[PDB]
Amino acid sequence: GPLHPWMTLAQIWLHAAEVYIGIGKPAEATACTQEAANLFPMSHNVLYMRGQIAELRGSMDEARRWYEEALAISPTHVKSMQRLALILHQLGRYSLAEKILRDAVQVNSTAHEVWNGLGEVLQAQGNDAAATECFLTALELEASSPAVPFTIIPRVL
Amino acid sequence: SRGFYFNTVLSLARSLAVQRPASLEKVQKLLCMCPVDFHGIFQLDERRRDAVIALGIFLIESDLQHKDCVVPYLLRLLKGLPKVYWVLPVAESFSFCLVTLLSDVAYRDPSLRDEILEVLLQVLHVLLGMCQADKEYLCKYAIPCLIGISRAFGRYSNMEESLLSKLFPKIEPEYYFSTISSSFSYKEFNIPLEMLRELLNLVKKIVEEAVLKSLDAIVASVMEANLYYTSFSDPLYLTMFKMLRDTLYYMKDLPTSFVKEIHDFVLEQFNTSQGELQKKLRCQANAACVDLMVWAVKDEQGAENLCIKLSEKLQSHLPLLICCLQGLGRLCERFPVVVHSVTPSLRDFLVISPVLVKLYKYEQLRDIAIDNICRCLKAGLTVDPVIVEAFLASLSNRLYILIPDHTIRALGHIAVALRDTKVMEPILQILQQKFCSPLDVLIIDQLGCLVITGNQYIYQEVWNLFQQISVKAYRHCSLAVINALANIAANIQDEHLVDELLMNLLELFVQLGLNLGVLIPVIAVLTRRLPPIKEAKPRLQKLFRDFWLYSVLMGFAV
Amino acid sequence: HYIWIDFLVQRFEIAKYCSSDQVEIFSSLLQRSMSLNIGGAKGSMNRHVAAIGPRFKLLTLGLSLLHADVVPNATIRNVLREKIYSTAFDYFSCPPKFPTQGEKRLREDISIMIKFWTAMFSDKKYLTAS
Repeated sequence: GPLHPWMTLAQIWLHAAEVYIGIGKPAEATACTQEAANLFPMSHNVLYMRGQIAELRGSMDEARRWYEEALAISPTHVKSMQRLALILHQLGRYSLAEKILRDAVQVNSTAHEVWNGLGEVLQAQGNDAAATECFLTALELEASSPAVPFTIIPRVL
Repeated sequence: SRGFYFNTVLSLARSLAVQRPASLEKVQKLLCMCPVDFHGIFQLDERRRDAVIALGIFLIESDLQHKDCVVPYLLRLLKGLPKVYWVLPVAESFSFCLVTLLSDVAYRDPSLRDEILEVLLQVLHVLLGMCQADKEYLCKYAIPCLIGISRAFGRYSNMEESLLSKLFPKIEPEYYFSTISSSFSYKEFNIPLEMLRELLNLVKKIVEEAVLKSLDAIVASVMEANLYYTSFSDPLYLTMFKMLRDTLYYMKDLPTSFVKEIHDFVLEQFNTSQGELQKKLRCQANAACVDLMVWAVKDEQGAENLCIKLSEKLQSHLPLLICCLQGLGRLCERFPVVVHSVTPSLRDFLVISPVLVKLYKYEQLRDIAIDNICRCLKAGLTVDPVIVEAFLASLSNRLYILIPDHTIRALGHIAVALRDTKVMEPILQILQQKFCSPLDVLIIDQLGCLVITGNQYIYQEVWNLFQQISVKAYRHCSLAVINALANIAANIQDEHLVDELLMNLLELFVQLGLNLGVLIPVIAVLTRRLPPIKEAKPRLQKLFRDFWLYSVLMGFAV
Repeated sequence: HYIWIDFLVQRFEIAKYCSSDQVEIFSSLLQRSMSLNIGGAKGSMNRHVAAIGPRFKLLTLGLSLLHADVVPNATIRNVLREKIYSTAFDYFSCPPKFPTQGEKRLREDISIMIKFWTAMFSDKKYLTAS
């Protein structure tokens, strides 16, 4: 009946896949995410993890497609935008990455990875003092970073 | 895979150093991130170690700006080391890093040399009082820190970038953190003589064996009380001898008293230690002692005695004999008188080596010996212009009387060593008259290296020989000659020779038209090194037209 | 707002062939103005009769962009078409009324409506969305 058990199972499978992807076993993670995608085939987390495993494989072309596909569903996502900006920086273009970083810092201002990436992309521009202050902000933000966001705890009267 | 915190701190340190001058508030911020002293007792964790390492790398690139503030804190840190509380080990690596940074800073500015060496002396006194005098902490941290600081005593580099900067790139470094006593390898700092004398006192005290036995006993007490090291005798012995060789390896302008007392030290250590293992890692220490003792020789008779003592051992541990060969080569280079005396010693071993025979049933020692032979012969021809003629007559006699492979390799190496210098003509005559059996495979391989010398007559001779061989087609050399030609085409630096080779190859290809598909790869390799052609001698145009005519006749382009 | 759309159409026609990045900018601009919330009082667009010109002009511009065969993947087109249809259905959720403008500023609205109707009629381009 309710979709909650299905989402719980999907979250369990996604957490298992994310654990596996941190050790260097792409085949097992791919099998896990393919099994998980059988229930909900067009969620954003499955697309994000497919892009992650594709990037870990060694191909830097499918990852861009998966990240853009994930962005086309939930524009408010942050990790996908950060990964896309990082993968686009080393390509050579310094125009779209700046806009993506600005949008990411506009929607949220509590991720230290966003500040680190902004400083890194600004390092190639010339304004080194702004990069230094961005690095300082990123470091001071990390000192008070929890394992998981505090918003997970429900707020009901 | 350093992580995120370390990587971002290093990136911040790199980005801040390029900004000159650097604002003091950011320096205060990084100092606040760095630890502080509290009642002369220090603790450490990973983050503070990363922060101070970032400070160290920032200091070098910042052109030593605001050193008057950071340096005293570094002095306090290094003097407060023995009482540091802790949460291959990490203490010795950290000591290595900090001492390397200290040596870099000492090299950068000579004004701090005296205070730097005096704090070195004070911490050395503290650790000397520590060793000969609480036990678990001492064994766990004090000894590894001593090993780490000794492993990087004063080695530096007169290079554009810092030695420590090479350790941490801006993406070998992992090699140092996995070995036992590895290290690296004009100013000649105005170091006082009393420092040398007290350093000799340190060395002669720390090489005592009873203190080593007591260390082993307290180590066994620690073992039975319940760790990385097991026995400290060999590692400490090797490390101390290696640092003794390294510290005094390059220093010059010393009166005879210090040299002779150091020579007595090394010779007595040689006699005592070496004359006992005639029943593992001691061979490296013995080799270091041998390398150091040859530098302390200033008499021709002493050089002859050393040559005799080394030669009697040679014609019978691998590093020992390698360093013996290196010292013999260096001594022959230094003194040209003994060139004729040492020539039979090196020649007999090569022309006659049971150890190599057993090894076969590997070549580094062979090429090292050949290079030392070439250095010996160039030193001999430096003073005597007939000794090389005598040596070539002797080599011809030896050739007349699987030694041919070694002989041909030696001939090729000596020909290469004598490219610049009425010396190449006898070698040319010998190679012309030495022709003539699979031994011909490497003969043309050696001949290929001779092409780079850049002589029109030699090029004509070798090209005519190859043309005659090709027209004749020793059928097995068909692949060898084309392989040699392919190797040659990528190692030509004369434009005239390049165009002559192109014309000759075109003429050979058009001549053979009257099996031919294997000649195009060398043409492609040679032609990819030149810009597109616009106009030239019409002979080239006619040759190209004939080449394309034959190509379309045979349908190769299809 | 009646002239800015004309400028955008002219720029899109100019830049259709030469460049390859302005198309992404146009797609991003077109995606953030529309929403699939056909209902009571949430459509991000005014529903008065006197504001039917620019709305259908922008819809025609979006359809022309879709027909240009520029977007490689087969997933962006589906979402864009769904949003186009959803925002097209929104206008018919209010009681009918009559225009209030004068005799002029009305003929071109009818012309735009007819052109949009033809462009909508010319979609038998389906059958390969996968």
